[PDB]
Amino acid sequence: GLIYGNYLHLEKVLNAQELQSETKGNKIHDEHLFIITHQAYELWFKQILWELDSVREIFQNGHVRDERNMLKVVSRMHRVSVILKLLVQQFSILETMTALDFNDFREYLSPASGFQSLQFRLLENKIGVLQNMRVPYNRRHYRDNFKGEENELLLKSEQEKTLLELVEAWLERTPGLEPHGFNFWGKLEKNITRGLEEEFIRIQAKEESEEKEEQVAEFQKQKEVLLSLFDEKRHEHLLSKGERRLSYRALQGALMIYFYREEPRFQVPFQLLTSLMDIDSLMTKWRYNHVCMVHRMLGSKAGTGGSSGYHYLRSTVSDRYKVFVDLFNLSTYLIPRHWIPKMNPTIHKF
Amino acid sequence: LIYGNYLHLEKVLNAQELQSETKGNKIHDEHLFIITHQAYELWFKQILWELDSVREIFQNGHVRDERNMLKVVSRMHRVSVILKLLVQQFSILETMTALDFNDFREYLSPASGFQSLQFRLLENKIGVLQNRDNFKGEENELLLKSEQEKTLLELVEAWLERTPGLEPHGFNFWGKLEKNITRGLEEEFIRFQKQKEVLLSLFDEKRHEHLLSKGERRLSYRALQGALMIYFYREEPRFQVPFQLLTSLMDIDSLMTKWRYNHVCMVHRMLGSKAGTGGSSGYHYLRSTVSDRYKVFVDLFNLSTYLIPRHWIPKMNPTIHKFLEH
Amino acid sequence: GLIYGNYLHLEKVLNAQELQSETKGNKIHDEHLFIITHQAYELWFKQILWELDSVREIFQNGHVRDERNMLKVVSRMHRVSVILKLLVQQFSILETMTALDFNDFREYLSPASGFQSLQFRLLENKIGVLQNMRVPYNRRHYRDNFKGEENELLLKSEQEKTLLELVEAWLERTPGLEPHGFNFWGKLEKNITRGLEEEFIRIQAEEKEEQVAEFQKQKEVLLSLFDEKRHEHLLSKGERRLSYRALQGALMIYFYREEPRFQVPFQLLTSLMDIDSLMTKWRYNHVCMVHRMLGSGYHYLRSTVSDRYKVFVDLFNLSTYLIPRHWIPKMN
Amino acid sequence: GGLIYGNYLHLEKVLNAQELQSETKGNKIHDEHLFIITHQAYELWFKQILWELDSVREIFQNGHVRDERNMLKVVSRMHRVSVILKLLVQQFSILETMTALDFNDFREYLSPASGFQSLQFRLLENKIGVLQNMRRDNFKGEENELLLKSEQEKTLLELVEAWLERTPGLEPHGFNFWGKLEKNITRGLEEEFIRIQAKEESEEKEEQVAEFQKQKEVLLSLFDEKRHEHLLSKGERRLSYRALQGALMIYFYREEPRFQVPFQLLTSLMDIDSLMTKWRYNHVCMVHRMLGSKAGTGGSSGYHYLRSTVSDRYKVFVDLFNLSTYLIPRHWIPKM
Ligand code: HEM
Ligand code: HEM
Ligand code: HEM
Ligand code: HEM
Ligand SMILES: N[C@@H](CC(=O)c1ccccc1NC=O)C(=O)O
Ligand SMILES: N[C@@H](CC(=O)c1ccccc1NC=O)C(=O)O
Ligand SMILES: N[C@@H](Cc1c[nH]c2ccccc12)C(=O)O
Ligand SMILES: N[C@@H](Cc1c[nH]c2ccccc12)C(=O)O
Ligand SMILES: N[C@@H](Cc1c[nH]c2ccccc12)C(=O)O
Ligand SMILES: N[C@@H](Cc1c[nH]c2ccccc12)C(=O)O
Ligand SMILES: N[C@@H](Cc1c[nH]c2ccccc12)C(=O)O
Ligand SMILES: N[C@@H](Cc1c[nH]c2ccccc12)C(=O)O
Repeated sequence: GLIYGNYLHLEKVLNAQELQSETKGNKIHDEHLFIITHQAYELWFKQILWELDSVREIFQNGHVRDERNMLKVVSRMHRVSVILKLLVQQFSILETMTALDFNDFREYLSPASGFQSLQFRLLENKIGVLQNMRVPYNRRHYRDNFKGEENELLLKSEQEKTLLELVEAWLERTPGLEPHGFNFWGKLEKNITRGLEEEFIRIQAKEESEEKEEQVAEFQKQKEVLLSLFDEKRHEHLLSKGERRLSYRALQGALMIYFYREEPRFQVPFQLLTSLMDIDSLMTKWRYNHVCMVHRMLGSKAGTGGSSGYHYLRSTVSDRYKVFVDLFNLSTYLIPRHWIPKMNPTIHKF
Repeated sequence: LIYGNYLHLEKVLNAQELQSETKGNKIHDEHLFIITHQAYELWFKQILWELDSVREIFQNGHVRDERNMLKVVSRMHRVSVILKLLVQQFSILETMTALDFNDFREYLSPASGFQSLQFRLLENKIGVLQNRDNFKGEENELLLKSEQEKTLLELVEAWLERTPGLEPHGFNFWGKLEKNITRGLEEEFIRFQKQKEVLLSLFDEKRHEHLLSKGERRLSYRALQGALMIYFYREEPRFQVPFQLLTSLMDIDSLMTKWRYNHVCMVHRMLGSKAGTGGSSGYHYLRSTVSDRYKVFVDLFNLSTYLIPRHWIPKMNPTIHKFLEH
Repeated sequence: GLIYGNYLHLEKVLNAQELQSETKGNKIHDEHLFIITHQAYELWFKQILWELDSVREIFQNGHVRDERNMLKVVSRMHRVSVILKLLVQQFSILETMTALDFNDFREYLSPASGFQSLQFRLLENKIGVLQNMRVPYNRRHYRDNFKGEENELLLKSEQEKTLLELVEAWLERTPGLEPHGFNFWGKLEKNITRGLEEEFIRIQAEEKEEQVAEFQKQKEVLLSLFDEKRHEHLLSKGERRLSYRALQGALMIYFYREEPRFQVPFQLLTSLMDIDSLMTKWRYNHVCMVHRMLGSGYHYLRSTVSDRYKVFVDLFNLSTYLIPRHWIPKMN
Repeated sequence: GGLIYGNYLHLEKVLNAQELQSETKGNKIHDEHLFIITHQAYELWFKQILWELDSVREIFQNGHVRDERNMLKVVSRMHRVSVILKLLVQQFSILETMTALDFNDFREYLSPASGFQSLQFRLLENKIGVLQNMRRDNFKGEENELLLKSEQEKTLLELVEAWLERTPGLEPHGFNFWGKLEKNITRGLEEEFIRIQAKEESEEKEEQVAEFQKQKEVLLSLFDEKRHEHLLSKGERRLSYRALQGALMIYFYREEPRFQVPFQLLTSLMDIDSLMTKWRYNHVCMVHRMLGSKAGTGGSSGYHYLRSTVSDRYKVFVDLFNLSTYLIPRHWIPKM
């Protein structure tokens, strides 16, 4: 029958290690580590892509409408974050390479670099990084590197529906947003307004003091910020500046899911939202762990790929790269439990 | 002798007071929040204990007897193993949702991490330079002392200045290097001006001194030479464990920073753009602590800038080769 | 106004470090590491017990009947396993202590040992480690050397309903089992009998002779599932823990995990197995460290790393009865 | 005409190596992809470990280890190996996100392949120094050849052993470590006994007498070479008597500059034994959850077989662990 090595196509996987330093005369030992590490990173990128595309597809073909599929969705998104955790740890292996030893074979790498990784870009795009999110240096050089089939795939990963878009769509349909029905946004606006009013009255009742004038201008801030939730115009504007990415209505669904997460239909949807955030944090921690290491390897030296090196990479560690940055920023609009619109028997049984 | 007593659990496990409970309605997750901070502080105390012992080994002259290097490197390596665990330990508090956090957050004000003594002592003792309003009494004293007593950076500095091979009438490392790099650049020409400007700027002692004042550089010129010496000649028996040490010093900076960052990533989910109870902008202020401003041993990182081809490095004659044996 | 140090009762937490080597006249540096390491473990044991008891109570008081509470239940159990992961990794810190240095203060410890950790014992008990299944130490019972208040506390933790019993009871009410309802078990036996017969008929059509014994073993194993007396017997030998009906609920939740009412239940079951693996991995890392430090004792430890201490063995063993997807009784 | 990332790493090979048997045989099962990637990633890291380990064997085999400027390279690489194994132990957490139920949906397509047929895992076991008694029909052709070479060539065990046998300080007319250690331990015991002969008759004194006699037998058994030879023949010890002395010398005097890095080396070798068994163990915990008591595709009983690989039988460097049986109070260590 079938055999381990053949099953895993190790004729390919373990015959894929060519040390350029060797190829050009003086074999440097640690180059082998350098090569295996990147390869393992790339096997796992492939796997993440496999999970990610499968989940995207579940949204794109409508299967997500059937809630029996949510366990699968969340399991696979959570798997993506478990893999990234491993990927963030994996840097510790390459760190057993001194900059001194790296330097003995680095010259045989130029002009290649990780910038040319097709899979990393597919992953960035499929999650939903937009070109106008990318660092100046990055949004005019990332795609200018690939051709033929590879260019085709990069193109498709920007042209096809991203995780962000697909989640946005499904978030807009979140039960309870319907004005006819539960009218979440209206109640919420009502309760926050009533809530802030009571608060102001409590503060005014206070014995005129140093601490009081503090509470007032502090209250005025919280009122300014909370009420601005309901300013759809401010949202379009923030959208246009790219400080925000989700539609206004999707954002309402997300917050619906936050406040009412313990309702049975919202439990797994809430886990999904948590996973999306986790994936963003891990993606950024990857970038950040990447930066720390490149610093020790290159110092101030420019990259083999022609970027500034340590300084360019440090600018990718930034919320401009957080695809689901909104999901984090909903914590700005957290209110006291009591203000959350109460839930009646019939929308509970729903 | 009994486990509980030995460990003084009568104290350790009776130190958990949920404010939410003290003010009427106990919120479950406050307990997690308390336990996590306590574990962190226990580990801060342990790091302080390793760190002070290493500082003392430099300051009392024992680091001069090289048989103590195994002790030094191990203890420094231990600090980094603890920090590594401390970085991972945020994963526990991340099982608290922002919502649930938001249920007891009100009872915390105005306490915050800003008032953690040990974290401050740790930063000063390593050597973060100031260029405290939260502390007073015996705590304000300790803090002053930790700013005033010699830091890990100063002690390591002194020691690095005494590195074998730097003396000009001896192996004269620094003079040869300048000769070799210069021939090397010239040779390459006949076979650039950017790295040439960059390489040669290493030999500008006064440029160095300038950046020292602005603190964009941190080690003395001499200490910098010693570090470079240990990097290049790291396989020489006397340089092996010292080189491990330099590596650890850099390990500790990355871990410190990874800590600040993991902290930031979690505070971002907890607060969004809410101000911190301690009065910082929150997310944004902590974001600014993730910069080489706080990287005490930047120089060791930045020495990677000046790496050269092996051939250029001043070959070591048997005089000094033998000098560098145990 | 509230201050960090006071809030955290740091006046206690950070004043709880007495090096016995120092108290006896020669401070040995690494005893500090030894003391801090244990205090952190115990701090996390207290947290685990805190989560663990709130969850037992959610079960014991009936709240778990309201399925809105499952997210909270599963989050806390998952959180227990996240702490346990850190605790497993935490041995790496103590592994920076050499056996030679450990040897310089070991004498000052005696007769204290980990055997005396009140919290480690409460944890074992509250999850559901059975006493009559405990490997005896020094020909005696784990509770013997505890006394007074602590002894009572352990008694209570032995007698009070454990996680295992609480989950068991909830598993017995799993929707689907009822004979006059979806009749899960009845249908399962029928579908397994049909599957096997179809399987047998195909094999008729040396490498053939393998499948025959291979089938015969599987036939015997699968059909043994519907033998309740064999179950009851293995129960009493402590080789199974869950009642027969509870088992049915667990297999119900495995097979139909994607059904929305079963999604978070399935996560919980997975968490319970997680907690079992993490406890065992904790005991193993312990063992591996002792070996290097010290060279019963190390023997008793190595003997705890076994399915004797695996409170939810039944959940692992269900994997034995996995069947092809299309044998699973369909849902109307 | 320009080195490119994908060419350099030959991803034309690495990322075209994923063929789901379930897909090949008519119904694709999503999670098989994970099973495959997980295994390929382990094998890339096995290859990397082989690479490090062979280079270190060669520094011993060709004598470069005699020149102590190379010890930093030796320890760094051995340490690198345990860093890789730490990651490989952690990597199970990824496969653990596959439920047994989903695994069950494609398991049938794997028979009769198994990890028993992992060439590299066996090469690894062998080059470290796992003995064939302390335990390959699954192999053929060139692979079977490599396997045999890995059995006959010097293992890291034998190479480390020879080097231990040359540890400075052992020589009888020199520092005479062994003779001094035996003399000092004998005096130390005699004295401590006298101290016990002083104590007033009690149940306590009797417990110290009984304790003493137990220590005394263990410590003095160290200077019994014939006992060591017997145990060696049973395979309960692996190192020669002299290598044993050399390791103890390095333990006791580890802070002496010439012994600092060697000490680090001995620690790494123990690390690597520890991590291998942790690997074997996390593998066991996972396989349990997938199979229960079902027999493996490779033909073993599965969960139950793998459990028996988790034992100091497979610890190549047991002697290094067990030397801590013979720790003595610092006063007794012969001075310099
Ligand atoms: C010695 C180790 C490493 C060095 C010196 C290094 C250096 C760099 C540099 C300088 C860049 C910026 C582009 C350039 O100027 O070349 C870069 C980008 C990149 N590298 Fe690395 N790297 C290392 C390890 C790795 C590893 C292990 C991976 C794993 C796949 C990786 C993947 C990437 C990716 C995906 C980018 C583009 C990231 C972005 O644009 O946001 N690198 N690297
Ligand atoms: C939900 C969890 C946490 C939140 C929301 C949080 C939030 C914050 C914020 C906003 C600050 C800036 C000071 C302020 O404005 O109050 C801060 C500082 C700080 N926090 Fe936390 N924190 C959390 C957990 C922790 C933990 C577990 C520790 C462990 C000891 C910690 C230690 C510190 C330290 C040492 C500082 C001073 C940081 C510096 O000066 O660089 N925090 N934290
Ligand atoms: C140098 C490290 C350690 C050594 C040498 C050691 C040694 C031992 C030994 C020999 C026993 C068996 C009972 C006895 O002979 O007294 C034991 C039991 C135990 N130790 Fe450790 N231990 C170490 C670290 C730790 C740590 C860090 C913890 C964390 C709380 C711990 C907790 C325990 C527990 C809970 C038991 C009882 C285990 C059971 O009954 O299954 N130990 N230890
Ligand atoms: C669902 C996951 C897995 C299952 C069910 C499983 C099952 C088994 C079983 C039953 C055996 C014993 C031989 C047999 O009867 O087949 C075995 C051996 C082995 N497997 Fe796994 N395995 C899994 C994952 C892995 C992974 C990820 C690796 C990494 C390369 C691996 C590598 C090995 C190796 C090297 C052996 C030989 C071990 C020895 O004999 O000491 N397995 N496996
Ligand atoms: N600064 C935090 C408050 C906080 O997290 C905290 C409160 C009391 C004791 C420790 C805390 N954590 C500090 O980093 C906040 O404003 O959310
Ligand atoms: N049986 C142990 C006792 C011990 O290690 C110990 C003593 C005090 C506190 C914790 C300890 N370790 C427990 O596992 C020994 O003989 O080393
Ligand atoms: N599943 C349904 C309803 C829905 C949309 N978004 C949701 C979020 C949570 C719960 C249910 C939903 C749909 O896709 O249209
Ligand atoms: N960009 C790296 C070189 C590099 C890192 N990873 C790579 C992978 C393949 C080729 C080159 C690289 C540098 O400038 O030093
Ligand atoms: N240990 C000696 C010599 C020394 C100083 N700095 C060093 C750095 C590396 C090696 C040796 C040294 C001393 O402290 O004076
Ligand atoms: N919630 C109901 C039904 C129930 C029991 N066990 C379950 C397991 C999974 C799903 C639902 C249930 C109860 O507590 O009785
Ligand atoms: N390096 C020398 C001396 C030596 C042998 N074993 C050692 C152990 C520790 C220190 C030195 C040695 C050799 O290999 O022959
Ligand atoms: N041995 C496993 C199957 C398996 C695990 N890992 C593999 C790698 C390749 C082929 C088969 C396998 C079983 O009995 O279920």
